[PDB]
Amino acid sequence: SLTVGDWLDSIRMGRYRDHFAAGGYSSLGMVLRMNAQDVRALGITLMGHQKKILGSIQTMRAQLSS
Amino acid sequence: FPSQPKSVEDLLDRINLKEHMPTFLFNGYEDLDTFKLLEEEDLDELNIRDPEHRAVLLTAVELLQEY
Repeated sequence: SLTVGDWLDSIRMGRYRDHFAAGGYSSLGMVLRMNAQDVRALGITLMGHQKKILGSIQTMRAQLSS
Repeated sequence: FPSQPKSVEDLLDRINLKEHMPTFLFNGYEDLDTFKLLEEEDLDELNIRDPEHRAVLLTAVELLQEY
């Protein structure tokens, strides 16, 4: 389900649900425009978690472009 | 697969780099689906500077892309 909270749980990053919600990312369409600065500004500090989230965003944008 | 690394700990044990296990597991690389994203610049940020360690880690990452 292309919910922000379902997307986060699908990559084991459900700990950041409240971070995304607080930052105003109420849709996945808003998440797909994010960059590394947007991810850090949610308060996400762990390097690998930043890398996993951005890599998922990069892949999801490629899978929706064409 | 039964024969495949089951965890980051298992993988580091197999490649003889358990000294880096707290470094990866305290910096967001606790799961193999994140470990497989590592690149050279990420090892710099993790202060993993030994060239032999670095080559061994990047070989193991390439093998997980197969996984």
